[PDB]
Amino acid sequence: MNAHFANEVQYDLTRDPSSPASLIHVIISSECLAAAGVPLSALVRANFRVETQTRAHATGDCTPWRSAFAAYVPADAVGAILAPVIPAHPDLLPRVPSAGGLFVSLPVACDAQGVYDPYTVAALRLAWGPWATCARVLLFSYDELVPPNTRYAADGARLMRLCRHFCRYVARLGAAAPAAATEAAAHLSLGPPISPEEQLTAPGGDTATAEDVSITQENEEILALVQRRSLVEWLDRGWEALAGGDRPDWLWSRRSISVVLRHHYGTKQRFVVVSYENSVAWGGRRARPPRLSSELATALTEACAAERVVRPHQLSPAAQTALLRRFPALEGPLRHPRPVLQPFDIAAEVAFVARIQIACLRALGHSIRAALQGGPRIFQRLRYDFGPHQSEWLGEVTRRFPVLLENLMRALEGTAPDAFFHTAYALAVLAHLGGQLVPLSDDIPARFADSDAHYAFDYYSTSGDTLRLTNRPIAVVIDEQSKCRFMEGPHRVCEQYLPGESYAYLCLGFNRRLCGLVVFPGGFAFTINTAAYLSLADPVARAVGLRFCRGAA
Amino acid sequence: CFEADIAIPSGISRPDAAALQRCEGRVVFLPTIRRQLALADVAHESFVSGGVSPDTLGLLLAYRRRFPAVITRVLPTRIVACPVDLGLTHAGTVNLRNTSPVDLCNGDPVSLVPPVFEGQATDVRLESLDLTLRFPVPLPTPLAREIVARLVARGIRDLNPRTPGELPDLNVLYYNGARLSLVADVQQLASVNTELRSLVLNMVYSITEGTTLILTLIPRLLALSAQDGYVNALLQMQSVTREAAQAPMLMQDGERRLPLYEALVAWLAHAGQLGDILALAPAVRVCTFDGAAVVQSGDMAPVIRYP
Amino acid sequence: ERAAVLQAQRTAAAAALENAALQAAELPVDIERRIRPIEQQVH
Amino acid sequence: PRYHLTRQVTLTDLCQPNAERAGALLLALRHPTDLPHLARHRAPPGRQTERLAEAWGQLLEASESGCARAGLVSFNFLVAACAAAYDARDAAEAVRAHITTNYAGARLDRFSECLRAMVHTHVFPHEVMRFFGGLVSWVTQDELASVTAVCSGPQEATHTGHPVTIPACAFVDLDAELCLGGPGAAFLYLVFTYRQCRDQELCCVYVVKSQLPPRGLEAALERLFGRLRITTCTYAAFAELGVMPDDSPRCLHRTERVGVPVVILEGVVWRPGGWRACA
Repeated sequence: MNAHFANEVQYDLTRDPSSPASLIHVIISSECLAAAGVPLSALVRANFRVETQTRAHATGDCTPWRSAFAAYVPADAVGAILAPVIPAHPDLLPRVPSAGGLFVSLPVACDAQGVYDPYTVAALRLAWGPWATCARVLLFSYDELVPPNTRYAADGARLMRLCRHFCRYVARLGAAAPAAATEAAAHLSLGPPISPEEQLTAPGGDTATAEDVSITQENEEILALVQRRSLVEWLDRGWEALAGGDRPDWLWSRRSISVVLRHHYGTKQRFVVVSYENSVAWGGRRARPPRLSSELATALTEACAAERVVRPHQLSPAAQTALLRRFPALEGPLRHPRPVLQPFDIAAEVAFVARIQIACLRALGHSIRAALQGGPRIFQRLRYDFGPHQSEWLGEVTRRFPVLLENLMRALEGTAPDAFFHTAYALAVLAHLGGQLVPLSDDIPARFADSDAHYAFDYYSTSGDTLRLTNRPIAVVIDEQSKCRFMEGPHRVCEQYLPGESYAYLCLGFNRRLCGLVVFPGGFAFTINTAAYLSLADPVARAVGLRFCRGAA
Repeated sequence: CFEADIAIPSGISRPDAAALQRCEGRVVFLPTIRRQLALADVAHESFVSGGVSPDTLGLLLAYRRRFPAVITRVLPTRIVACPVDLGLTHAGTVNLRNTSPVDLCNGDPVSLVPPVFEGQATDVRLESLDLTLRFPVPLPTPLAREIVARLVARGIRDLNPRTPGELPDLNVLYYNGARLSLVADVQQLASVNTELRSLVLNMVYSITEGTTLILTLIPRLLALSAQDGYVNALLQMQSVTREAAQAPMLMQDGERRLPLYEALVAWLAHAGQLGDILALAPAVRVCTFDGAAVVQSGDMAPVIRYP
Repeated sequence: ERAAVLQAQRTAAAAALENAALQAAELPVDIERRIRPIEQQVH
Repeated sequence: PRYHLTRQVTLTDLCQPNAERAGALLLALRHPTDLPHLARHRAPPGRQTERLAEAWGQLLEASESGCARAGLVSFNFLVAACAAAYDARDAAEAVRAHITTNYAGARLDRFSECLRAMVHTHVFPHEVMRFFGGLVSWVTQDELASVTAVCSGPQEATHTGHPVTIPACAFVDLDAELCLGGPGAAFLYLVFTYRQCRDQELCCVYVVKSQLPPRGLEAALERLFGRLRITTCTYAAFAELGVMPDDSPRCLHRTERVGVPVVILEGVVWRPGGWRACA
């Protein structure tokens, strides 16, 4: 409720900013979080921070991470706005239950005389704590988010049931209602449960209705020829006696409420688009006339639908430029030689990520061959002494060895890239691409940027299955020989040891110099110059870092 | 006095018993009204909150919700303290010790400030009873109100960096001469933030409807600037008043409410109360019987009631 | 690299069904109010 | 000098201390014939200032001043007249069964209208009806009054403590603040909590219970309240009722003089204090 309201106070800022904006209330329910990869137990444990940034589709940069609000309430999230709960009177409005989730309204990039740009994505991020393992990223385009109109027609049946349920509560309870409540009941009688899901599933919405007055005035005319204080002010005392206070949270539960259902293009899910009456946000009936225009969502479609152009790079050359004579911001996704974001695709932000997943693995895979060109001499790099029968364990490590380096790289393939960005190598490059800026989740310590001797490890399982045994990049300061040393400091098993200290552990560290280590048990380790194989073009990488850096205060 | 005692709980370092003798006339913050109390809640380890020690703005907020007490007489068994908040009914004018670099005046209100000075730390250490003692520094109240505005605004500069590193230090003070430098070591945020908000929220209510008519006479202020002495000295050089110069907005309903008179009321309600809501309340006033006009550093000044 | 994109476009087209089906939830609706109260006028 | 006497001659049109108890927390009525004028002033013009011109004028109808001015307001006269106002009903209303059977609701009904009318035009009932004391003697005549009810510090509850034992006159009153309990001394205050245009100019009279300083009371006046929902402003004034230098002697009773709940409070430093109302 109020998380939709307090973000409007951040919409009460900006004044004269760089670009005039809007605000859309978006209610994600339970399974749209659950199918995304959000643990519902950890956010159930009401004001919560959300880091948001917005991304164009065609080209260009992104927004920095904006601290927003949230209200994650397990309830009927549609029904809680519609049938709220007085502490003394929770049966003021009995209802039908539903699913629930986080209450977050989200701002909208517009123009002067705003024509919103579809396919362009605002990116959510829920931060359970500091770490990247305590983080997920969500994708939302304006085609997903913006309906043309709302459905305040469902608000018409709701408001008179409110007056009948003030006529229902006093008659059941009787004289136990105080002196201000025994009045406002019968002032609503002189004027079944409430199912909030029927306001989504009854096919009715908004209409200008000026065409629906002349279509009725010339329809009742023939019938005529043949023949020839309000109720809302008593709702305030309905709340001011049963609650005892004003509660501006409940003040817009009396006014016009539209509850629109939409869907999510990523995981087949549903969610809710909300607009009140008194909201300065989108769909409010107190807002600034320059809002949104559904023109790009009709131009590039119908010029490709009437021409049957299935992909608008197959658009005709006059049919390209005539649209460019109409809407001039489309020179990006039609006339750029190699845009770093792919023009006219749904997974254009996803295909932006998967290249980085590819291009690092070749920078890995041709660097592993580099230090291991021929028969190597690796002799050792750490100090671990043996017992006498302990050397026969390394007799296996001779025999065990070459199957690992496939299966490490197989597992580096085997991870999702969304699950790769929580590992140490995906952030050590960001500590180096910020050096060609503080990367996200602040997993980097304060002293990683001091020397080149501050490495940062991952840990893979040697035997059995070759699997990752960490959540955390474990940054171990390394000193011929050099002994290891940790750094300074909810419980994971393998995080207690030195790198390469014991059997059944593969250790894999990296640097701001991006000269990494592959540490085996027994001191047998070697540097790799992956800096000779990282081929990341800076204009490609500058859309990479800005989506993955954080401006430190 | 409504006598209140604090006993010597457990053991004595034999020179440190003499250290309690030369603290006669100092102030103990005890967070109660007791007939007897242990010495554990006395020291700065009780001033330290859960896990963290307060900053010199948090110690203001720590000296907010505790009770000052005057050392009256020092026994080897107890220390008799007189409860300042109630038991100031003293025609004998129970005496205090000035531990401060400023030679004061006669007739100053005296409010208490945590030790923040560069060389008057007032640190006395007990090792048999493992405790640390910070005595407050009694100071004159305009000089006290010149300090608390500095330290919050220094913590206002702890929120935003932006500017180049050469900032005005807020660390040179002026009393007739007497260049004073204080300590700037740590600025805890919540002690800054809650102090900043009441500086915001009170300045909200101190503006009213009839206040707006006064804002028209801002160019009238500089008309007195080049034609007298008093105004030109009143107009500060490091002021926004000289910077903002480079109108009724009619809305007149009824016009019998005295709009200009009502402006100076609520402005004085909150902007008139800015020293005392941020800092401690003054209740100590300089009053010497012998006609001595000043009180030396280290002296025993007689103390009278609320100003 | 294609298989993620070829899935994500497919999930979009699966969502664009009920984006359009709920948009096509007025085709048996927009006709009743434009016919039924007009015939009893003819009566 | 730790013993004092004060005296004011008024009517028994107000309190009727013969109908009161030996212990009552009397108010004066300072500026008694006041407030036709300040009804007009100090308020924004959307308050229709011709209300208190008649409102107090109906009060003294129930009660010509003469030479015995209207004063010496009881502690009962505000609790029962606000009993229908604040968040206690049929228990605060037992104070009305105390007044009308011993004192009269005729004077209450004119004044409960004033409690919606004084607070209407921003003429707030703090700094009117200033504190007087604990009703020592009642040397009053039949229909007139002459009361000694000493102000002036701790001596009111010593010279009624070496012998009225200071009732709270309602168990709803003496607000049990600081349930976070510890030993010490009690510090008593007189707070008028308001609600402006939400509950239509609410009136409230109750005493707080705290071991807290005046600087530790204002943030204690911002916390623990649910009547913040206003925006005019300047709600929740308070002055010092003084120190009860013992938390051990508070009580819980329902026997007085009609069974009215009542709290015995023995031994009080009556520091008269000062008011404050800004926010």
